[PDB]
Amino acid sequence: PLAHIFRGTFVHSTWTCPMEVLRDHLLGVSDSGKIVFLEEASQQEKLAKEWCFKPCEIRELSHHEFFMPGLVDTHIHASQYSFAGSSIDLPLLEWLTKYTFPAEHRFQNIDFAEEVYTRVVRRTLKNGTTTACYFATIHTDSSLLLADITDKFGQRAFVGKVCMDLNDTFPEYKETTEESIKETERFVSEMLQKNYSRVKPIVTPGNGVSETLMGELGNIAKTRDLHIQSHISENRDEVEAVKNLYPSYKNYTSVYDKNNLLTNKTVMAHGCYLSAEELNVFHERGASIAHCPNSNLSLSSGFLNVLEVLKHEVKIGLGTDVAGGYSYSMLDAIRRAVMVSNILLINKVNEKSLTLKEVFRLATLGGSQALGLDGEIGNFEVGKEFDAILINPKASDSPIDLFYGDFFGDISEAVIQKFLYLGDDRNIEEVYVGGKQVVPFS
Amino acid sequence: PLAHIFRGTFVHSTWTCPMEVLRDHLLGVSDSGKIVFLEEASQQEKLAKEWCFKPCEIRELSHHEFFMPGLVDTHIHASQYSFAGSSIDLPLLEWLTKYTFPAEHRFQNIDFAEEVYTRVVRRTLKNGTTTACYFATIHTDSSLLLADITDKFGQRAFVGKVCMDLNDTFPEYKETTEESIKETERFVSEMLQKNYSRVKPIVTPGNGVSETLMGELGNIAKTRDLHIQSHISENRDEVEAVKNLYPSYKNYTSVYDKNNLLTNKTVMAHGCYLSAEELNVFHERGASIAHCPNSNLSLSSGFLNVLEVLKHEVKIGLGTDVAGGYSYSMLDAIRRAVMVSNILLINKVNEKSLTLKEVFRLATLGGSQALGLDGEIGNFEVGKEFDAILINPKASDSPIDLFYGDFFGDISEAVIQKFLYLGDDRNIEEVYVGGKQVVPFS
Ligand SMILES: [Zn+2]
Ligand SMILES: [Zn+2]
Repeated sequence: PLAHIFRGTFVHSTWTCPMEVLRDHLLGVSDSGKIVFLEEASQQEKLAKEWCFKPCEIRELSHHEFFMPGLVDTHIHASQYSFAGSSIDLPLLEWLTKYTFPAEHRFQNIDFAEEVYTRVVRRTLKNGTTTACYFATIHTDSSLLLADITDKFGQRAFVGKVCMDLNDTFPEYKETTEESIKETERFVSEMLQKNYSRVKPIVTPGNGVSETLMGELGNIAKTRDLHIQSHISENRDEVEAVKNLYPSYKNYTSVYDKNNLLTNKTVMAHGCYLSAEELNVFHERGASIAHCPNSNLSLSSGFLNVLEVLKHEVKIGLGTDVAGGYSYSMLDAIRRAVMVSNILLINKVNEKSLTLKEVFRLATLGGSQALGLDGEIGNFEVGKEFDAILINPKASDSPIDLFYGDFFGDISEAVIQKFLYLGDDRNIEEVYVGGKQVVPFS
Repeated sequence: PLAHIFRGTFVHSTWTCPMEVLRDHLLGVSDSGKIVFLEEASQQEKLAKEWCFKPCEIRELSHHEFFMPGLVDTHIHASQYSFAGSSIDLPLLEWLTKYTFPAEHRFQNIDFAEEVYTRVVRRTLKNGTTTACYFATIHTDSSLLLADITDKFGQRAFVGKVCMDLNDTFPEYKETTEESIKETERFVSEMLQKNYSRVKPIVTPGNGVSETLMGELGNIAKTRDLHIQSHISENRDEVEAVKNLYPSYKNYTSVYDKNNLLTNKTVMAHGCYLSAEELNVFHERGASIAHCPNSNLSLSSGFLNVLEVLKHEVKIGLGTDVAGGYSYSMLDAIRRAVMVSNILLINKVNEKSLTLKEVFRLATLGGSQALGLDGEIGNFEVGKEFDAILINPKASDSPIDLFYGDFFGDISEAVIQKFLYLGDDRNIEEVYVGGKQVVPFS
């Protein structure tokens, strides 16, 4: 017995088609949350037989509505949500000392953690982020709370307790090398002990990690076969800082790679100043990049050249990087990635820029690949889990104005782009993770 | 007999202070719609005597609300709103051929015009744009319809019938030189004849303007003492195309200057490729620039160096440039202007970037000056018109989540920025133009 059968239009990406619009198709969802069939509505009779459903069980979408896959945020600091949107007109250092560290440090209080984490999980779900790869804080128990919160709301997630044994600017926010190693093993073990269906722990070296701790986190990830998340070559100062602290290493990428932290389950945020040779290394190891356009521009870090990454066959997703990037919305990330690629065209760095459709793919299929999840989610193939968002361009109080020509013909050039460019949570009517409807909230 | 007395927080700009926050102040508005007084709420007793009102005529704003000035869009094509947000992933000339020109051409149909024009005026108003400087089409009667629509809704505006006697790229959309002059004289005349309180005609040379039409449009502006608006130095190809079509002249700027189209009532959009010598002329003439950041990026045009424009003491505001820029929101224009300044910092063109507060000044007081309306609007100086927007960060379904700390102390570094970076029409509770409440709509 299928949990759902939907009739209408479906918009997703494949590896040979940035955006595929499937009009008047039927889509079935098994009791276990999987995509069971997807075919033109003409095949209704044959399917009603093959799958033993009656026509009255079909939910007919409005011709104005369309489904698309859940958005995949490959990099976001859940613990930075409370001041996201505040002044960034401040040297990075002061930003860290005034906002970031005091905020994250406050997560020793379980009630502050509960407040913020509940809020950021709700907020990102209602904006269509079905999968989120979160940075939390150095606090094991609070980070465990985040995981518990994402599972309660039904969001797919990686949750990473942060690790740092270096912090000159805010000495109170950090661990001893030994405390960090121990608390990471505890965090991972207590996560796993929970038997969560769609939340997993991830090894998360923070900004300020000694070489001994680096090697030890490497070891943890290796012996437990864990995902890894970190920041890499975000800005010129951070690049110089790592050359000084690790002078024996040829580059930032080598610091991670030689310490067991650059693996085929590794995602690395930013990458603005990676070299071509470093991208080759990423390819070989099967490590991914999380493109964080808003943050890179908002904090004047630099420009990730997404075309070069693509040329090098490096896995790549989009991220939000709350709060470095001020917006919690992957729609904003799509818009900003498009613009960053435009910037490199104007500057004659590249010969072309990325299409909205290409960035739509990165925000969904691309992100899921970067997280090693493209076998389960990312587009509407058969067997994958139903992670999807129902878009109504014409919803109550829509920020979109629609005119004759928006709803017929090549809609992939009209209403669909009007949503990506101008839509917001008002257009996101329903959200599904693993076939279960998670928005509207219960 | 005062029209409104408001008690609460006021946020605006002055020429000495990018953002001034006036907490728990009192503001009076006359029946003529002028700001009669603005003072600390302790002065309530004196002011009530001074201005003969009882204290129950005072409206107390919520503690989570503040007024700021209306936003001033110094450049927008109302006639392009119907396709705003559709594909821009094609060469510029194809975009013009496929989208821009067919859409404007359609404005021969007065119902289509009414439809589109009604929608954009309503949309911009509900997003806090209290003053808009519109491009319409070459059609005189339809442009007059726009003016009448702004007047109906209460939006302060300039309306420009477009003038082009040249169009190789889309020949169905153009005028004869002679027709363009006569129909411009008629547009100006028929609009003035309306006796509009708040809308004025603006001489609008389009892209596709002969030298003969150029000098004649100048004459019309000079003898009629009219405002002028055009595009200048938007992209590298346009700069070059101008070298060819006008080999006589030194540059893009002289072309206009020598034809009486560079005056102390002139606004010029984009200016991405204006030299320093050209900015000096702008200064001497008192000509303004409309910075259109979303457009410059969306169309991969270039970057306006706003820091250099200001150094040359050229008047400058922000524009949305629908549909070149896909967003109708001046909030988006603020966000994009900040990011363009960051790009120049990142590339080391500039040693610093603009602050949100500086860009907020541009969006209001700066834009009002570019339009020559800074004596009547733009901030909360006594005697100005009450063009204002009531902001509620905690509105129903608010895109912003607030946390303890957001609404006290230096809020100019907190909620105010959160609204500016993350807010939308849901937070804009009421809009006032000339002291008249124009939003919510009757
Ligand atoms: Zn980050
Ligand atoms: Zn324009």
